[PDB]
Amino acid sequence: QEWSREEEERLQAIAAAHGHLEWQKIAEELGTSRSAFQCLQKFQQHNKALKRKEWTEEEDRMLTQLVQEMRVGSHIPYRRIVYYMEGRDSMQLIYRWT
DNA sequence: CCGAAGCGAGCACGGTGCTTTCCACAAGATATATAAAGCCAAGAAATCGAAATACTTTCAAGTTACGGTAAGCATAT
Repeated sequence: QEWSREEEERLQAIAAAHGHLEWQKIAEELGTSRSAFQCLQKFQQHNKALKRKEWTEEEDRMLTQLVQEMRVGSHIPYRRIVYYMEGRDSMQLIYRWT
């Protein structure tokens, strides 16, 4: 069975109280009868730390270097930017050249 | 007719511990025939497994309609 949007709060609370070291004990103390890998995916999907914030200037240098080094025609491989630049997903990163 | 010289020679060398070509004619070989019985054995007909050239669905990617605050400039008091 899927979640009911009521266990992620206690999950992140226990993860912050323990230090995000061992997710197995966290899942066992949470009492969901599910594997740690099955709940960690939804935890990271509901987490906000995976995203980014207002754009700086020093990262523009790296983006321009990566473009001038591995861009082809009118297509830009933003997946390479996701691989190199941490924090940027594939959805909202394309705006960096839109 | 004896004499010299080769010359071939029996004689010794210790104790022990077979193939094929024909007359012999007396058997063999090949010949049906039931007849029950299961199996082996090659030629078709039916059946099923592997899969490739196709269809559904999943999944990555960018471009899409729709804001979230924030900053430079006009004009009233």
